[PDB]
Amino acid sequence: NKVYLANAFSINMLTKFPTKVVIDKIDRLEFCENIDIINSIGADSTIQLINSLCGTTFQKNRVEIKLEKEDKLYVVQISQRLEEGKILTLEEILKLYESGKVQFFEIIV
Amino acid sequence: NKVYLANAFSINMLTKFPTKVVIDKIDRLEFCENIDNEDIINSIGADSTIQLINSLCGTTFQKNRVEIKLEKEDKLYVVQISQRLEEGKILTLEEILKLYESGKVQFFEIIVD
RNA sequence: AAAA
Repeated sequence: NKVYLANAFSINMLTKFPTKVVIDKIDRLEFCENIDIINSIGADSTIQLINSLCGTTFQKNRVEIKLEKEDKLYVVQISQRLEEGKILTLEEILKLYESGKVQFFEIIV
Repeated sequence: NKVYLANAFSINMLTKFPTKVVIDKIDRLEFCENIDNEDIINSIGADSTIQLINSLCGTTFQKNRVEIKLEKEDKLYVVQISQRLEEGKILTLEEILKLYESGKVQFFEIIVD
């Protein structure tokens, strides 16, 4: 059983269909405790944010993950649709975080 | 029960937790038949994707980059790219057609809770 | 929110 970290969920993470995905929202403390795991976070500002929140030392690792049944995924998620192609800067993602728009999830396949 | 069309599935589409979704893969024909319907709520948020699906399906969608929020028993059809792209990539029509012809544009049906 |  593997555990992954990502900056979004994508259907491209799934390998077999149909599949059921169970999604729960968790708080910062639970997120940080559980990710302190295979990192796929693919944006620099997100790495900086989670390292600051959790005291971790992840580095950007923009790779494809493929989940199997009973794999688990932690997501740090932006709770707003952004402009096309948006890559958030540190200032931008911190502003979103401080406005309640960066949220944390646990996903079981 | 509402039906939506999108260019991805995102956790930001969900409103209540914990929740389940079930995701299944469908082919182009099934996708086109199910979205060529008057009830569907379009959220496709890139121009090339609109042009691609209109060409594949004979539809007349326009770009509508909005937030959808799914409730229990809602259904979602997704057209998406089957590969992780460079950061911030917005595919052109030529690019997305090439991906489509190489098997890298895939179609999904999602049932929420 | 085509893998924020």
